[PDB]
Amino acid sequence: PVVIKTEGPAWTPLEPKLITRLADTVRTKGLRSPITMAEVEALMSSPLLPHDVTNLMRVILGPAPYALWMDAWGVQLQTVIAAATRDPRHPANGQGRGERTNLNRLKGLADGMVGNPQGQAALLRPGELVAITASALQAFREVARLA
Ligand SMILES: [Mg+2]
Repeated sequence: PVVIKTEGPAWTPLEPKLITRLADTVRTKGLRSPITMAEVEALMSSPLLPHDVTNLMRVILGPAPYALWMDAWGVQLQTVIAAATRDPRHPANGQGRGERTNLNRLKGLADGMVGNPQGQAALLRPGELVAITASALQAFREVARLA
């Protein structure tokens, strides 16, 4: 998640305990359990960075489900990109001419974001995190749907 500090946007990791806790919930209750779904939604109630979502899912999901989540997330992000491309006023876009979002940014792969949650927090816009988070969540639901 991101919190606005004095110097600006800063990265704050999701509590390790809640992540472990959810991993247990997923393992004990299953992906299609209202308990799991509720807990995942709760953990994803605060806008997350690419770094947050991928590591969250990698940990709470098995290798196969995680591979499925990654494909689902890619599809979801692409739908966001298609919408942000068609509508300049899309919230994922910045107000400025050179501020349209792209798939690299949403995946945290753009210049200065690669493997760096601090850089992602400093570079991604609030609207991009919203899309990244909603996309990750929908991808989770898809994985649970196909479970
Ligand atoms: Mg794949």
